[PDB]
Amino acid sequence: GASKLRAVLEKLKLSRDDISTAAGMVKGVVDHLLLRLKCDSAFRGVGLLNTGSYYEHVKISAPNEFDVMFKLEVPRIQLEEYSNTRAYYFVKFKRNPKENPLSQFLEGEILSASKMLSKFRKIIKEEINDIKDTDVIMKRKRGGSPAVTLLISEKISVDITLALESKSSWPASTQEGLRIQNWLSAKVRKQLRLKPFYLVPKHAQEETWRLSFSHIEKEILNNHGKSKTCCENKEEKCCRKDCLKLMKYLLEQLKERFKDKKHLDKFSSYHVKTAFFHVCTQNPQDSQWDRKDLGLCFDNCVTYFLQCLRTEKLENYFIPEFNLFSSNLIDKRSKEFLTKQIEYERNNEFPVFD
Ligand SMILES: Cn1nc(-c2ccc(F)cc2)cc1C(=O)O
Ligand SMILES: [Zn+2]
Repeated sequence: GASKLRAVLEKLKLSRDDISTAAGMVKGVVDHLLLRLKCDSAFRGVGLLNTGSYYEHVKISAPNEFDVMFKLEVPRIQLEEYSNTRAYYFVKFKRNPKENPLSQFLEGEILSASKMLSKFRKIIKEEINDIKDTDVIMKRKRGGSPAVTLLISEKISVDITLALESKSSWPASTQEGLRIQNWLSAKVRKQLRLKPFYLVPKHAQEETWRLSFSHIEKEILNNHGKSKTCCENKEEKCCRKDCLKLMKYLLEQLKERFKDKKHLDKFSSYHVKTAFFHVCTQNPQDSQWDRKDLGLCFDNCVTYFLQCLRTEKLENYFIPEFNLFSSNLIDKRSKEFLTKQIEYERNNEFPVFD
């Protein structure tokens, strides 16, 4: 029951905690990019999102794949929702010193993502060659975010996303989102909602940006209990983080198994992570997440995610009217394929964790 799950969580811990020079190679490459980008008119205010975090792993089993975010403070930003999408926006400016650092990317009153990504990719291309230390090659694929993919030596890949940062109130599409009031409290919601938000270049091909709150997600996960003391007693933690890891590895393993088929290509840890936050709101009490009940708690997540694929509904945790499971985003057959693969996993004591 929880035996296989515990063994899985223990191997994942050991693979994550093991000694590697990977993060060292990555830190040096990034610090180098940042110092080059800073002596440029457009990117003088560029910085790492979380200062101290380079080893940010989206994949729970990939210790050689890194995900880094470079944020750029955009003061006096004006947002205009694109085509009732709730999550995609045009970036405009209120403007007084109109010859602003980003004026070079303006296509009318509109901030071009394409023009900003071009300049950014170019400066990064210029710094990659100038490196005499390690073997770094700039892999380019169709995608606004991650803007860049670097490959340091073998297996060490780094995804770089450029993100605009806004320190203004969150867009109206978020007003009913982050329903943590009965779990984390109403005062925690007000405090997180006073924090900045990020816009990443992304299409739903227009010059649009997608809202990003992964820094709020990171804060929640490190202070996730109804009680302020949750997991401070290491002998009696809750199994919240474990259930999330297991949901991520389940999907990772199913994607690896069916990589030749194209059916699971559109699913990502983001879908499984969002579903897990919806189960947190559903089950707000720390007693609903006992370390002893790992198996049952994991089943609660599996069943809820399964309900989501079947009903074709998975709301974005921050933007309630953004449906991650819409038929225009992911077609029914792909969803039915995932439901079938997950149902087989549950009914065969998750063979993907063998
Ligand atoms: C599949 N997906 N959707 C998002 C998303 C992010 C912000 C939004 F407002 C809406 C959607 C991120 C991912 C991912 O990481 O795959
Ligand atoms: Zn806890």
